[PDB]
Amino acid sequence: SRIGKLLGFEWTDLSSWRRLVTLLNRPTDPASLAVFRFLFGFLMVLDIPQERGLSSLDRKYLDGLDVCRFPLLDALRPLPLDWMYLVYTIMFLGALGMMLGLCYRISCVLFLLPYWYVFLLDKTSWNNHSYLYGLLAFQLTFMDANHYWSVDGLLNAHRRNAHVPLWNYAVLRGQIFIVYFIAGVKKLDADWVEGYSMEYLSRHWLFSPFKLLLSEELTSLLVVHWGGLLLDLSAGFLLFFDVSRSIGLFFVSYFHCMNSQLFSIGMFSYVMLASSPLFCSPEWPRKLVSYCPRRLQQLLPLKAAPQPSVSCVYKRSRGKSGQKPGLRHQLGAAFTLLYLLEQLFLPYSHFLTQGYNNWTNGLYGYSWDMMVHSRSHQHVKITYRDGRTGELGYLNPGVFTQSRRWKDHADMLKQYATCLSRLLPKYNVTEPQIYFDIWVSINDRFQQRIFDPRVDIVQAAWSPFQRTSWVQPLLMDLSPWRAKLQEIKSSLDNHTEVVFIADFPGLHLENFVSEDLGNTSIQLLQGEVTVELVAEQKNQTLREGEKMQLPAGEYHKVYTTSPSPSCYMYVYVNTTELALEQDLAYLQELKEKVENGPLVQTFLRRQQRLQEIERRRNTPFHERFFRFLLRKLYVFRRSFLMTCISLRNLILGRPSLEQLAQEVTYANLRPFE
Amino acid sequence: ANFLSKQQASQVLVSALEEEV
Ligand SMILES: CCCCCCCC/C=C/CCCCCCCC(=O)OC[C@H](COP(=O)(O)OCCN)OC(=O)CCCCCCC/C=C/CCCCCCCC
Ligand SMILES: CCCCCCCC/C=C/CCCCCCCC(=O)OC[C@H](COP(=O)(O)OCCN)OC(=O)CCCCCCC/C=C/CCCCCCCC
Ligand SMILES: CCCCCCCC/C=C/CCCCCCCC(=O)OC[C@H](COP(=O)(O)OCCN)OC(=O)CCCCCCC/C=C/CCCCCCCC
Ligand SMILES: CC(C)CCC[C@@H](C)[C@H]1CC[C@H]2[C@@H]3CC=C4C[C@@H](OC(=O)CCC(=O)O)CC[C@]4(C)[C@H]3CC[C@]12C
Ligand SMILES: C/C(=C\C[C@@]12O[C@]1(C)C(=O)c1ccccc1C2=O)CCC[C@H](C)CCC[C@H](C)CCCC(C)C
Ligand SMILES: *[C@@H]1O[C@H](CO)[C@@H](O[C@@H]2O[C@H](CO)[C@@H](O)[C@H](O)[C@H]2NC(C)=O)[C@H](O)[C@H]1NC(C)=O
Ligand SMILES: *[C@@H]1O[C@H](CO)[C@@H](O[C@@H]2O[C@H](CO)[C@@H](O)[C@H](O)[C@H]2NC(C)=O)[C@H](O)[C@H]1NC(C)=O
Ligand SMILES: CC(C)CCC[C@@H](C)[C@H]1CC[C@H]2[C@@H]3CC=C4C[C@@H](O)CC[C@]4(C)[C@H]3CC[C@]12C
Ligand SMILES: *[C@@H]1O[C@H](CO)[C@@H](O)[C@H](O)[C@H]1NC(C)=O
Repeated sequence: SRIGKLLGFEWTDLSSWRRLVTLLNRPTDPASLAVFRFLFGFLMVLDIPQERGLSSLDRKYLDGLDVCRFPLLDALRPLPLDWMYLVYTIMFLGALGMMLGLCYRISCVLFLLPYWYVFLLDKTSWNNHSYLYGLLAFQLTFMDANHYWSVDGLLNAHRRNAHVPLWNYAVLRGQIFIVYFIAGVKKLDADWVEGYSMEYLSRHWLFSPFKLLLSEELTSLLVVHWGGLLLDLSAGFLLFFDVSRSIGLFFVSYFHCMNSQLFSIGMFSYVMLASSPLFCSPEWPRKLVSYCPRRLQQLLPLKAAPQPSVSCVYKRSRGKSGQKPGLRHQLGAAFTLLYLLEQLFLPYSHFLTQGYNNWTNGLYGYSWDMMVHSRSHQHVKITYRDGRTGELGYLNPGVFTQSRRWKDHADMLKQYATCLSRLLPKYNVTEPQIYFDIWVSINDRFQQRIFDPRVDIVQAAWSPFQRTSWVQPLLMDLSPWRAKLQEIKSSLDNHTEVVFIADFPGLHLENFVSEDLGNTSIQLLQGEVTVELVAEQKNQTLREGEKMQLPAGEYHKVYTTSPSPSCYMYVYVNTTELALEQDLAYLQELKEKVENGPLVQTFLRRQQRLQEIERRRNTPFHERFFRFLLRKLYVFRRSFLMTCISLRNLILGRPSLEQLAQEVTYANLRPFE
Repeated sequence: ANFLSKQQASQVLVSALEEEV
């Protein structure tokens, strides 16, 4: 029975529905499930005031404000501020009850409902760890994790040290193997394999030991990219099998400890570091008290054997033939199978929802593609035309918004355009027509337009199941230019800057060179373009190789005439900046020489900033720890006081504006500074 | 405080990941 030892079951158990139902309801020890439940509840309680935004609710949902919001459905609307505070209080109470084990099911539902309401409220706050938290809560709702180490067993002698069915562990293990597998099968994209996604991450001081035997570019290519891909692909297989459990445990622990320091992703690292002992035997907490001293073995509950439970089906050779499974067992097995199948299918569902497919497939948040695509934005321009007088005006990019993610998605752009159309008449404007002009470069590519600048987005057509028509395709046959682009960028001085631009045929770019931008020029790399000077009306044609100098403080237009896309570049110098720095350096040198035998203020304040940085470097870590603890305490206290204020207002009523001002001023006292 | 002019709007010559909060 080698396969029976490797997998824990036999092939004959899967030959019938009855046998599978019996196998999936096998009795199991509940200790690991209890430990994971406690840790997850504690982490959620710590996370609610920080990342979910309980300490910024007054700023975000201030009553009577002109804000554009981006919900998944426009039928979903937020409530007043006090009801937001009530919803967050209910979610916090549910998380606390889930952690303690007191009223497990009610607390699970109380955490689950408002969390998903808040999640669906805004599309601009979706990431992968929030989705994972929602999924874990949904799974834990249907399990019985209060059968060990819980308050629910103290006031009920029927759920204390009882068996649990096997699928309770199978569902969680299957989930943690989809995170790591579907995350390294998405890192088999040419930009991750070639080493373009995270090129500057190897400069961290945590990678210094690797530099003793590898070069910097080799460290970036091998350790960061290929090592990460291999770990993601093989972690689940390493953890599942007991022959290689220790090595896999050490590797994933080191990986998550590194990721907790490199990035700022909330509690993702700590959550996935507590979900890896759910692959070890379900009795590890029971065995871990046998190594602690026997002096401390008396205050903990006596380690007895688990007591029978009605949740799991019992099949014994001598202990009767067995009972026919009821509805509970069949429902559990069906839930396990269907949930795992749907979780496998969902990340590859992008061929159905074609309306959410931009340059990158789908909405961000549920596909397990972390740190693969990076974006850089060069210029954003919003222009509206009055529908009555025909006047042309320009709006400040991102006026009534609280995020910046609307620049990459067509649905968010449509929502923003509709919000602006509804809000503009309040500022003495008739019905507007709004056009957008956004330049984006993805993974160190040429900058190009992502949306058509000739299309009025207010009257455009968008559907969830239809491919958008006004989205410009990514110029994929220009990536092999990146080596030459990097060489050109490196072969520069300490004062010049370079911008790379690729333009579609039939469109033109209008630019206004600032006064301080003396000595600016345009050089053509491919195709053919014509440059027109607005002041002195004349066209000039360019060929591959030549360059032309442009004046300062004047409008110039670049027209693309080649049948194929053409690319050029900009070289400009800040004459005022270099003159200021050179005169500052000359004056500082002269003053230093004189002493030893507002520009000065700027130099002195920069020196003061450098001195503060070096003093913080020299000082030990305990002051930093004290400051970090003080900031966390301040945020917790502020959230608690505002929640109490809003709860009092809801229960009794608004006392007076003066008292409200006094309590609000009290709530931001900064306890110790 | 939400309107620009042609001069400031047309100035072109002046990386991030969506997982970090
Ligand atoms: C339904 C709750 C799902 C919770 C989401 C968590 C992660 C799952 C990821 C989902 C990816 C996107 C979902 C796509 C379908 C749901 C959206 C939808 O139907 O309505 C959109 C669209 C209008 O949306 P606005 O917000 O105006 O668009 C923005 C620009 N104005 O609505 C309509 O067109 C009207 C309704 C038509 C479609 C209704 C549904 C028809 C059947 C599709 C099933 C929906 C999917 C449910 C998912 C279940 C499993 C994940
Ligand atoms: C060598 C041949 C197989 C090659 C690879 C084997 C598996 C690869 C790595 C898997 C890592 C975890 C992903 C799946 C987790 C859920 C299954 C699981 O945990 O099994 C263990 C558990 C017994 O293990 P313990 O008693 O802890 O023994 C300790 C092991 N030394 O066995 C079971 O869960 C029995 C249930 C059988 C599988 C059902 C669960 C998954 C169902 C898949 C749903 C998708 C539908 C299509 C599949 C068709 C199935 C009819
Ligand atoms: C019981 C009634 C009174 C309760 C409290 C009394 C007064 C104490 C007030 C506490 C206020 C401040 C403490 C809370 C902060 C907890 C640490 C925390 O959240 O850190 C955040 C940090 C992420 O920070 P970023 O800003 O991303 O940092 C960037 C790094 N690249 O995340 C972490 O450190 C995760 C670590 C998880 C917690 C660590 C666990 C170690 C301590 C265990 C606590 C033991 C007791 C708990 C309560 C005991 C009750 C009997
Ligand atoms: C009276 C005014 C000045 C308020 C200032 C007090 C704050 C410092 C309080 C208000 C909210 C308190 C928090 C409210 C809830 C919790 C949950 C609690 O979680 C548990 O594990 C406790 C449950 C248990 O183990 O029984 C830990 C303490 C903590 C962070 C408290 C720490 C102290 C806080 C931040
Ligand atoms: C993948 C990577 C970044 C992306 C991402 O990690 C993130 C941010 C994450 O949140 C996550 C969560 C769960 C599963 C997968 C993911 C990830 O995708 C960068 C790798 C660099 C790593 C921090 C070091 C790897 C070193 C080698 C493993 C060599 C072995 C170590 C030596 C002692 C021999
Ligand atoms: C305008 O800027 C360009 C770009 O820096 C200058 O061209 C450089 O001139 C120096 C000579 O001092 C050469 O060593 C560099 O190789 C040139 N750069 C390139 C890319 O060819 C140019 O001199 C500047 N002109 C003025 C008047 O300041
Ligand atoms: C400069 O060349 C262009 C041809 O590329 C002339 O025609 C303009 O072309 C653009 C791009 O196709 C159109 O958007 C304009 O409507 C065309 N006409 C004008 C008046 O701009 C352009 O006329 C030439 N400039 C001058 C001053 O002759
Ligand atoms: C009061 C209201 C707004 C609370 C919202 C409750 C509904 C809309 C929530 C509760 C449980 C949620 C489900 C929980 C888990 C999953 C699995 C995931 O792979 C897709 C989304 C899906 C299917 C969720 C859809 C939204 C859902 C059905
Ligand atoms: C650099 O140029 C910009 C115009 O693009 C200008 O606003 C800025 O003041 C210049 N730098 C300095 C130090 O003057």
